[PDB]
Amino acid sequence: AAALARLGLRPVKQVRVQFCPFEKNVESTRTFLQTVSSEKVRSTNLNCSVIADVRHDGSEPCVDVLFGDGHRLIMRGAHLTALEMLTAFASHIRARDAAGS
Amino acid sequence: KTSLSSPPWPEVVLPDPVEETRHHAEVVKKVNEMIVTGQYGRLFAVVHFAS
Amino acid sequence: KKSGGSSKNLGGKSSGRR
Amino acid sequence: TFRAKGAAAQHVNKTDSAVRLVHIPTGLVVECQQERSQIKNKEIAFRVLRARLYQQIIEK
Amino acid sequence: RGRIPGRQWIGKHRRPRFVSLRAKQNMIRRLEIEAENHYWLSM
Amino acid sequence: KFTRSRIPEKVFQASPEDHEKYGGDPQNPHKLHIVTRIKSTRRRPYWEKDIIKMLGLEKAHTPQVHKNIPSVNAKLKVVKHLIRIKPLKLPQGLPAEENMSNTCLKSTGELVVQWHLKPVEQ
Amino acid sequence: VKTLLPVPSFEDVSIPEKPKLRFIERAPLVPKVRREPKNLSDIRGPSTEATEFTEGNFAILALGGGYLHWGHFEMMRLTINRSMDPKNMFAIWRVPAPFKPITRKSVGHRMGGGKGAIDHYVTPVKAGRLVVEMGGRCEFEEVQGFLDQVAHKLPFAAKAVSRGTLEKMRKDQEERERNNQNPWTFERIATANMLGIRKVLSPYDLTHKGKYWGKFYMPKRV
Amino acid sequence: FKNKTVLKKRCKDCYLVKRRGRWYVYCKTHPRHKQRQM
Amino acid sequence: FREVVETQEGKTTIIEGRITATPKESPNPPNPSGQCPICRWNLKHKYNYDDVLLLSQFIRPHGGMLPRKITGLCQEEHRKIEECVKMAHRAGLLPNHRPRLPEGVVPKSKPQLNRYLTRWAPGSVKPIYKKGPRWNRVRMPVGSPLLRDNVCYSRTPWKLYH
Amino acid sequence: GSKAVTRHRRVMHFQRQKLMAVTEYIPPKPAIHPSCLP
RNA sequence: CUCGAUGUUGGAUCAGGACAUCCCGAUGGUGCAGCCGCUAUUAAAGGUUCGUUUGUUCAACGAUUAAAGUCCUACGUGAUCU
RNA sequence: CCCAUAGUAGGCCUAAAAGCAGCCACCAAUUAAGAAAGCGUUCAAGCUCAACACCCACUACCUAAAAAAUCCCAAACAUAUAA
Ligand SMILES: [K+]
Ligand SMILES: [K+]
Ligand SMILES: [K+]
Ligand SMILES: [K+]
Ligand SMILES: [K+]
Ligand SMILES: [K+]
Ligand SMILES: [Mg+2]
Ligand SMILES: [Mg+2]
Ligand SMILES: [Mg+2]
Ligand SMILES: [Mg+2]
Ligand SMILES: [Mg+2]
Ligand SMILES: [Mg+2]
Ligand SMILES: [Mg+2]
Ligand SMILES: [Mg+2]
Ligand SMILES: [Mg+2]
Ligand SMILES: [Mg+2]
Ligand SMILES: [Mg+2]
Ligand SMILES: [Mg+2]
Ligand SMILES: [Mg+2]
Ligand SMILES: [Mg+2]
Ligand SMILES: [Mg+2]
Ligand SMILES: [Mg+2]
Ligand SMILES: [Mg+2]
Ligand SMILES: [Mg+2]
Ligand SMILES: [Mg+2]
Ligand SMILES: [Mg+2]
Ligand SMILES: [Mg+2]
Ligand SMILES: [Mg+2]
Ligand SMILES: [Mg+2]
Ligand SMILES: [Mg+2]
Ligand SMILES: [Mg+2]
Ligand SMILES: [Mg+2]
Ligand SMILES: [Zn+2]
Repeated sequence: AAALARLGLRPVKQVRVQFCPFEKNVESTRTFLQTVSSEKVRSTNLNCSVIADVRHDGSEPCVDVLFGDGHRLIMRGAHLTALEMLTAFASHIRARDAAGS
Repeated sequence: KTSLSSPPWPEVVLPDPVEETRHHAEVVKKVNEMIVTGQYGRLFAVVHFAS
Repeated sequence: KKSGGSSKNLGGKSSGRR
Repeated sequence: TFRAKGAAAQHVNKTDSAVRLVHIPTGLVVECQQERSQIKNKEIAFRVLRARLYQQIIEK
Repeated sequence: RGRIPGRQWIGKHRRPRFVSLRAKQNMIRRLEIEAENHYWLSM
Repeated sequence: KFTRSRIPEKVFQASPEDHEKYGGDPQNPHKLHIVTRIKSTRRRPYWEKDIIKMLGLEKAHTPQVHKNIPSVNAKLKVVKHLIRIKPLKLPQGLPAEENMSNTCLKSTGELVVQWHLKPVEQ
Repeated sequence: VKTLLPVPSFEDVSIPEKPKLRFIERAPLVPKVRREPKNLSDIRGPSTEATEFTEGNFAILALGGGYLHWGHFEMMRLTINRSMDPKNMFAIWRVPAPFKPITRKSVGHRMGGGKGAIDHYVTPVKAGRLVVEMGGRCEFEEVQGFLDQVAHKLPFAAKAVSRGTLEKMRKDQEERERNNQNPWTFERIATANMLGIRKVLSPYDLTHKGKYWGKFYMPKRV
Repeated sequence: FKNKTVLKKRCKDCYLVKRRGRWYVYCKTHPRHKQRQM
Repeated sequence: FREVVETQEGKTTIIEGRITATPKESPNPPNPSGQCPICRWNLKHKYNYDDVLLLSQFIRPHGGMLPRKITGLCQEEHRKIEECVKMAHRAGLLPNHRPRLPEGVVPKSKPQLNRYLTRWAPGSVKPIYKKGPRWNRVRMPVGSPLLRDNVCYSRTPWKLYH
Repeated sequence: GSKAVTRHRRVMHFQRQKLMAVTEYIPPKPAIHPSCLP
């Protein structure tokens, strides 16, 4: 949370978190949701919408990130850790911000 | 198998004493037959004299 | 070279009485 | 510490007996070379320096 | 450049001397001999 | 000051573990000693030099036999660091008049009354 | 759920009216006129006095011999008083005021001409003697912060100890001697005059047993 | 940098790192905290 | 093991993780009661820096060391293997575990100095200009002190300082 | 020479120095390290 | 150690070396804006003034200089000189 | 690593003392957080620690350097059964 708050969510338009809470491979996705849903992270950009979708379809968890430039970032947490997804999410922010400005 | 798993020196297997005792008798008899037939030339000896 | 002091203890040179 | 002045044979030519004391805040310079020993000179040089600076503080 | 002040093996400052492996073994060997002498003087 | 050393009597009290190590029998103490000097008397105090002369240990590595009595042991305790003490063994008993000239003292401390200089037939 | 543990209560511990260390003078009330010999044996060997706690629970343990002059006492008094809490801590002196006269000749004087005049006084301290003892409504961690600071400023090796740490230190040493696998020990060889070793040893080595060398104490010797 | 025999971190941002065979103290927040092992 | 693949299709970045084949321990260890892999196979005090077959099982593909928690090694053997891996890298015994290089970067030519039992990094050791007296000689360390307890088949113990 | 008690660590006699080395403490060594047993 | 002799200040001449660096080089920190400084790491290749008084080493003073370094060399060197 | 609301700026003293100049108390809301352990503010703000939650960070709690003046100074070696 602290590391992600420093970078901010300026180039991020919408963050969608999809996971099935009754499955055994959604712990990493839920941990990612907790970091993003933090007050410090959300306070960086009030125009960025964080949406948590809870489904019972048995599908693997997925995280969809939409930037202002229109590019989409999709990280599938079925076999990824929370730290890895955060680092990939942070790297895209540091790159999409430079392209826009 | 590593570098220190086994001693560097190769393993040595001594001959069977039961078999080697028969082998020693053959060698002694062979040398003894040479003395009987005189199959030797000049002889050198090491003697202990005067300390 | 500085001039030093002197010992103020005198006597005490008696030999042993055996 | 520096070599003294005077008709004193070989001892001065090698021994830095004279002592010069400079008080940095006031700039007073005190030199003493009466005694052969530097420590003896240093103590008296201090004593003259103390006396001279005693007047200076009175003047101060 | 490394010199011992004064003589080497005498004085306040001396050249350090270190006990080798065989020096210890020789002392232990003589200690064992004297230990057996203690036993034979006990009877 | 460097003076003579008083050895506590506890040093010369053999424990049961010591008997097993050296093989001695406390109930049957050895009658005689085999004293051999293995250390020089030089760089030792004069009273140690004198006792070595009294025990006939002037020449090193020369075995000497002494009686196992408290008075002799008292001298040995002074110079115990200069000597090797071993018990004298008599596998065939004391030498007799017939075999006086055929005796030899082996390195094991045994005095053999017969010395043929021949290999054993066994 | 984090597991909590009970804490000790100090409500039964009383605090004296003068928790701070008392002032220590350079010289006794009556100056001494009979000059004393050097007597280096007063700082040689283990200490036979002030080796146990009296009132406090924490103290500074002396790990070697040395002399304490008035400069050291001021260092101990100022640091301890400043770094202590008088309401919950108290400190006492386990060493006497400087009493042993020390003579210094005039600078530049050649050898001879008697003995020099008395210059200052020192307190001889042997190894294993408590110097300053503290206690009260506090833990060892609270006082260990500055006691170790004072300990490293002493002329001899020192370390802050408590009633538990000192007992552990002594019991650990006894365990080391018990399970020592070395068949040869300094005590056995020296007392029995093995190898004639007493020709190079000291008569004090019969009781020091190799643990003490001059004014130095070696805790690793068994 | 200041040569030191005992290295101590003067704040939370200091970190110990062993470089060129000796230990160093680096602090981006307070550069004066930088120390070098002597 | 597990791998991470990043694909960009239609200006959209997709990050996925997949499980690859995972090697398993050889069956029936000689010492099942051992608490760490080294002593379960009776390999304690019986390996050196050049036993790369053992060392390669505890390193990353780029030569980095693996965590002690993941490998399950004890603290003592983890440090022994870590130092042995460093000496193996400096000795050139692991040519397939070179550090990762970014695209467009080609290392320049450097002098080739054959070395082994290299305790310290070559770029951080100062020359011994003054050897010193025989009683205070400055020695050149060889090997690592952590390998002092290795089984020595010679009467002379390992000389860790030359 | 120096006195019995000195400010510095006085150099021991070689005979005494060999005695100190021989009589060092040797901790017991277990046949199997405790960390290798359950 | 040397008295059946190992010749003393300072200067002249020629300098050898150490770095605990005065100047020039490369760096860290600063109560480093810049210009000047302070402090620390590294560096001994090169350089380190001319004069009045004093036998002087020093010191004071004049005019300069990027700087007018600290020490060792039988207080470097008198079968080279004064 | 993560995280921090509130009776209340406790009373007294004090121009002002608000957890953090002194003195007294040190109770209590919330599942969870000291009438405050370290910084800071003229006083307040502000940054941490001790809380909860998450979770097997499943830590060592034994230590410390260097400089001289002709030119470093045996050469070398971690591996074959202790003599
Ligand atoms: K000497
Ligand atoms: K000290
Ligand atoms: K002469
Ligand atoms: K120069
Ligand atoms: K003139
Ligand atoms: K206040
Ligand atoms: Mg008398
Ligand atoms: Mg008389
Ligand atoms: Mg009479
Ligand atoms: Mg005259
Ligand atoms: Mg005259
Ligand atoms: Mg000499
Ligand atoms: Mg190492
Ligand atoms: Mg004496
Ligand atoms: Mg002549
Ligand atoms: Mg000249
Ligand atoms: Mg020159
Ligand atoms: Mg330098
Ligand atoms: Mg240098
Ligand atoms: Mg230049
Ligand atoms: Mg700068
Ligand atoms: Mg000269
Ligand atoms: Mg000449
Ligand atoms: Mg001249
Ligand atoms: Mg409150
Ligand atoms: Mg208040
Ligand atoms: Mg305040
Ligand atoms: Mg309070
Ligand atoms: Mg606040
Ligand atoms: Mg906390
Ligand atoms: Mg050479
Ligand atoms: Mg040779
Ligand atoms: Zn810092």
